Amino acid sequence: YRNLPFIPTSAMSYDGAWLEELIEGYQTLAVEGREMYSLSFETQDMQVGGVITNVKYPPRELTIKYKLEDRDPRVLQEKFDTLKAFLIRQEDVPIIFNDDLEYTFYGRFKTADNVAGDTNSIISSFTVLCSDPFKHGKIQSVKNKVIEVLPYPVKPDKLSFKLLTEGLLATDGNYRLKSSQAKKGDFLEFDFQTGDTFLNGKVNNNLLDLDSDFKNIRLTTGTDFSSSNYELTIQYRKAVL
Amino acid sequence: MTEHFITLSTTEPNNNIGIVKLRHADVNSQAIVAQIVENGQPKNFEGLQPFFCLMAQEATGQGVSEESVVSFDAKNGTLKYVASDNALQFVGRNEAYFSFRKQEGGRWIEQFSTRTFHYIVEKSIYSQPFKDSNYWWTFKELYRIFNKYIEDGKKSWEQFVEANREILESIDPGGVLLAKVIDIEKIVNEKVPAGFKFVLEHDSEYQPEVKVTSYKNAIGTETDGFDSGPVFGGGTIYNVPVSLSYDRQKVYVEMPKSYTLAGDIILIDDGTLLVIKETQVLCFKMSDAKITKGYVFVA
Amino acid sequence: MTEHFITLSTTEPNNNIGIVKLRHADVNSQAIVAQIVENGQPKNFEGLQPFFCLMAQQGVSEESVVSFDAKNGTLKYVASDNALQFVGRNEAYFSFRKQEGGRWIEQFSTRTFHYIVEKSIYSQPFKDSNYWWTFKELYRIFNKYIEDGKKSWEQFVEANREILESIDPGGVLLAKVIDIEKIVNEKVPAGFKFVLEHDSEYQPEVKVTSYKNAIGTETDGFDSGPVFGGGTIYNVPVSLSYDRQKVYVEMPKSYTLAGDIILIDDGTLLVIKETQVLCFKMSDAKITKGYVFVA
Amino acid sequence: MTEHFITLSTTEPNNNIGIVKLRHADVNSQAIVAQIVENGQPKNFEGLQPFFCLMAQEATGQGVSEESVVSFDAKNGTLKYVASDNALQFVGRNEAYFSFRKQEGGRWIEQFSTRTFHYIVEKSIYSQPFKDSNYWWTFKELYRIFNKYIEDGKKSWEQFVEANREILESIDPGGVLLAKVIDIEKIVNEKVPAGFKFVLEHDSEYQPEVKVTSYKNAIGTETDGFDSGPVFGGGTIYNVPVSLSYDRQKVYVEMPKSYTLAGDIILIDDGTLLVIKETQVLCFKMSDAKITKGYVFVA
Repeated sequence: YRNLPFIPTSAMSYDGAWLEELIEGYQTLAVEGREMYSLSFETQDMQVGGVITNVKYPPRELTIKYKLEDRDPRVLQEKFDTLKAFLIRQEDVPIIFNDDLEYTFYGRFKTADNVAGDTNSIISSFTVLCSDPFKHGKIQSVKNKVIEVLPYPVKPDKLSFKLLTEGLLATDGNYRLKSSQAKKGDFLEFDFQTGDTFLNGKVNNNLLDLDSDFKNIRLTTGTDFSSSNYELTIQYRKAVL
Repeated sequence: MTEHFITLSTTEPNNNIGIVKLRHADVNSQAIVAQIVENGQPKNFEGLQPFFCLMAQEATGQGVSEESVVSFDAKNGTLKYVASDNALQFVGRNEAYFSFRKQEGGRWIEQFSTRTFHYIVEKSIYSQPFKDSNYWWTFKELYRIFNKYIEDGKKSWEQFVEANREILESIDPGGVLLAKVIDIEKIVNEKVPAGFKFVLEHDSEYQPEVKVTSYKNAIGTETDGFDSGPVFGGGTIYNVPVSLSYDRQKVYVEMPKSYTLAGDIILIDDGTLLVIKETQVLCFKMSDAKITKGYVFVA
Repeated sequence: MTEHFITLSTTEPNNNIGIVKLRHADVNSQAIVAQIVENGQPKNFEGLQPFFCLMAQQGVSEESVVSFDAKNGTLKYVASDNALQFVGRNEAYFSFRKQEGGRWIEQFSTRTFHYIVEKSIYSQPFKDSNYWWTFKELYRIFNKYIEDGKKSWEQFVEANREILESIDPGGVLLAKVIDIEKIVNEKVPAGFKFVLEHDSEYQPEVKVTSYKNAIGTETDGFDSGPVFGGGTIYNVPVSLSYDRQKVYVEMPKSYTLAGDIILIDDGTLLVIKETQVLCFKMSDAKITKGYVFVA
Repeated sequence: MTEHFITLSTTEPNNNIGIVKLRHADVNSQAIVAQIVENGQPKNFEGLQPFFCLMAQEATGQGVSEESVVSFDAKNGTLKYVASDNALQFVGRNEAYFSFRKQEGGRWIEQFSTRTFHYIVEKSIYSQPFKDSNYWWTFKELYRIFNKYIEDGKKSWEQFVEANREILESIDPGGVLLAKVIDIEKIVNEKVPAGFKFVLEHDSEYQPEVKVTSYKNAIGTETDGFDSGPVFGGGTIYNVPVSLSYDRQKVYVEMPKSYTLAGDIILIDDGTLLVIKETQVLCFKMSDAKITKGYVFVA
C-alpha cells in the first residue's frame, strides 16, 4: 500500500510548505476570517446624525482549525514540537490557501487556543495575524498606465522611469512626483516602493527625489501617467480584501 | 499570443502553489514561460531535454502525458512551452510539472524534475456538449460528419455521372456519336460567340473596344434586398467571349447563346451599359467612346 | 493476446464506457471486441465493412477491419502500429462502408470513443522490492567461486582428454617430460651450485651472466671470433642461499662450468673454460674465494 | 543534478529538518547532502562505509534498502547519497536512516547509526513495477544447480576414467617415467612459486616490491630459549622465489610449496612482516610502502 499525505480543500501553505505534509496526522479543517472583512470607524456625533472623522483598515487575523492525531503519546508531543518550531516566526511569512491559490497573504503566527492533554487525537485552532489585511495576486509589469480592473487602490512595488526631456514631473491628476535637476538624456530611475530609490545602477537616496515629491502614490483602475517626457514601467500586485 | 510566467523550484516544497489557467479552444497561443530555480539560484539543465509532464485526471497510465519543450535556454534555466491540442484536451483540474532528462538511447541516465503546479483548463463553446436533433453533440463531431457528407456526396455524384455515361457511351457503337454531339453543342452554346447579338450605338467615328462580363447577385440586384444573396457584392464574374462587328457609330457584339438575357437596359453616364433581369446582370464596357443607345439585334 | 470487450452506440455519446488501456511496444496482439448498437439494440451491417478511423493528434488514418460478424454486430479490431502511435488519450470511431464505383462510401458510423495508449518503458528484469548490499555481494562471491572453480576443473578435464583420449598417450607423455626436462635444465636454478666467500657480514646481491667468445678468450687469439667483444650475454637465473661470509649461488644444468677461477681486484669473479665465460658480479662486498660446492 | 541539504544527528531526533521531497521517476538526479552531527559536533566516520538504510512498511514488509554510499567526506562528516530506484519505490512518506560500518572478511567490527528521518516521494507520470524479493530462492537455486554439477560431474568423470582404464594401465611400464617425474616435481616445489599464496595489504596505490627470505633459529625463536640453537643469530638464509600479483592495496605473493608455513603473523610497524612457526621464520620485506595486514590466501 502507499502512505500518501492528504491535502484538504482549504489547506494552508505557511512559508511555501504545507503543514499537513510536514507533520503526519495534521489536517486543516477550516479557515475563518478571509471571506469577510470589518472596518474601523472614527465618528464625531452631533445633534442630528454624526459625521465620519476617519476610516481605518484594521490588521486581520485568520483563525485556522486543525486536527493532529497519533497513536503514540511520545511521538504526538514531538509532532507538536515540530509544529510550534515551524509556526513561531520572527518575521512575516507568505500564506497561500488550497482553495484560493491565486492570492498570497503575508502574516505571522499569533496565538493558539487551549489544547487538551488526553485522547491522542486533538482538535484545536490557532490564529495567524496579518499585518497587511490585503491578499496580493501575481506581480505585473505594465507600461505607463494601469487599465486592469483594480478592486482596491494599490500601492506599487517598483516604478522604472526613463527620461527623454530636461526634468521629471510624473502626474496622474491627483499625485505629482517631482525631480528637479534630474539625469536628462535617457537615464533610468528606479523607485522601489518596498525599500529605497536608485539612479541608473547605483543607490541614490539623498538626491533622487525633490522635497515636494510623492512616495505614497496609489493606483486606481484608471490611473494614467503616460507622457512624452518619460517612459514609465509600473510594477504592482493586485490587492484584495 | 498570451504568456504565463512561473518561477518553478526543485528544492522548495511547494507541491500545489503556483497557478496556471487556460481554456479548451486556444490553439498555439497560450504559452508557459518558466524559470527553473534550485536552492535560490537558477538551474542549468545543459545537456538535458526539457519535457512537459501532465498528470491528467481519468487518463492515467505509464505515459500519462509527456511533450518535449522546443523553446528553451539551458544556460539561464528558462523555457517556453506552448500548450498543444493534447494539453488542452483534458478539461478540468489537472497537475503538471517539467522533467529534464539526459537520455542516451532507450535507457535514461539523469532525470530531474520541478515541483508540481496546478494546470487547470476551463471549458469552451467547442468542449461543451450541445443538444442538436434530440441528440447530444460536440462541434468537432458534427464538423467531421458534415465534411464526410460533402466528400462522400461528391464521390457518389462523380460516379453517378460516370456510370450513366458508359451506359449510353461505351455500350453503343453509334451512342458515342450522340454523347459527343451534346458536349460539342454545349461548348458552342457557352464558349463560342453564337446565338446572341447586341447593338451598341456610339459617338465615335472609329471602332471602340467592347468588353463583356456576366455576373449574378450583384450590388442591389438580389431577390430579398441588399446583402440577401449568398455572395455579397456579386457572385462569379464570367468574361463573355465576344465577336465584334462594326458599322458607322454602331457596334454589333456577338455572344454565346447561353449569355442570352432579355431584361432592362440601363445606360450609365460614360462608356458603360447594363442589361439586368432580376439577379442576372450583363455588363458592357466600352473604351474611347460614349454609348448613346443599346438594344438586342433584330432582323 | 489481451482482449477488451465493450459496447458502442450510434445515438448516445460514448464516454460512460469502460476505460481501455493499451500497451505501446506490446509483444501480444491487443484486440478490441465491440457490440454495435442502434438505439440500444444490435445493428446488422450485412454487406458493409467496418473501418477503424483515427483522429489527428496530424494523424488521420483509415483501417479496414478483417474480423467481423455482420449478422450479430460483433467486430474484432487488432491494435496496429498506427493505432498505437501516440502515447495518451486517443479518439477513434468505427465507420461502415460499401464500395460502389471503385470507392468506399459511408452509410452509417458509430460515435467517437476514447482509448488510452500506455507506454512500455521499464525492462522485463524488474528490480526486487527489497535490496540488500550484503546479499548481493554474498551472491557475487559465491558465484565467482563456483564459476572460477568450474573453469579450473574444466581446464583439467580438457587437458587430460588432449593427451589420453586424443593422439597416443605413450609418445606424448615422453615428449613433454623431455620438454619440461629441457626447460628446468636451462631456466630453473637447481643443477649447478657455486660458493662465493666474502668480507661482508650481511647478504650481498649476486648477479650471474653467461657469455661466449669474450675479450681475450677466443680460440685463435684476440679478435678471432665471429662477434668482437663477446657473443650473446645471458642473464643466469639464480636461487641464492646465505651463511656467514658465504653465498651459495645455484644455477641451471645448462650453465654448469668447471674451468679456471679468476678473481679480479674488486667485487667480480670469473669461471673460464676455453671460450665460455661465467661471470659473478657482487654488490656492496668483495669476493675473497670462489669454488664449486662439494659436500 | 538536484541537491537536498540536510543535517542529521545520531544523538538527537531529526524532526526539525525541512521537508525532503523527491519525485518518483528521477533515476540519478536526487542527491541528499547530509551533515552528520554527534552531540552537536560533526562526526568523523573515518574507516566506516556509509550506508543508506530504508525501512520497509510494517503492513506488507516490503521495501527494504541497504545501499553503499559512493560520495562522502569522512573527515568533516558529510555525505552525498543519490536516490535510487529502490529509494523512490513507494509514493508517499518513507522512513530511512544512515549506517556506518567497518568490515573485515565478513564480520562487522563497529557500526553506528543516525537517527531516523522522513522523506516524501512525489507521484510521477511513470510508475516503476517492482518484483517480489527472491534472495533466498536465488541462493538456493544457485546452490542446487552447483550441487547438480557435483553429482553429474562425478558420474561423467567416473565413466571417463573407467572407459580409458586399459590405456591408463599401459601408459607407463613399471615406472621409468613416474620415477623421473617425481624427481622433477621436487624442483618445482622448491625453486619456483607453485602452491603457497600470501596476501599483503598496503597503504600504497601502486605496486610495491616485496622480497621474501626463509631462515631457522633466529633470535627469540629457538626451542630451548635464547642462544640454545646450533648457529647463533640464525641458520641458512634462503632467498624465496616469488611471483607477485597486484590488486588495489593488495599484493599476492606466490611462493613454492616447500615454503608453506602456517604460523603466527607478526607485523612490525613499517615495511616488514614475519610468519613465525616455532623455529622457522618467513620474512616479508616491502619497499616504498607500509604493510597494514598480512594473511594466507583463501578462496
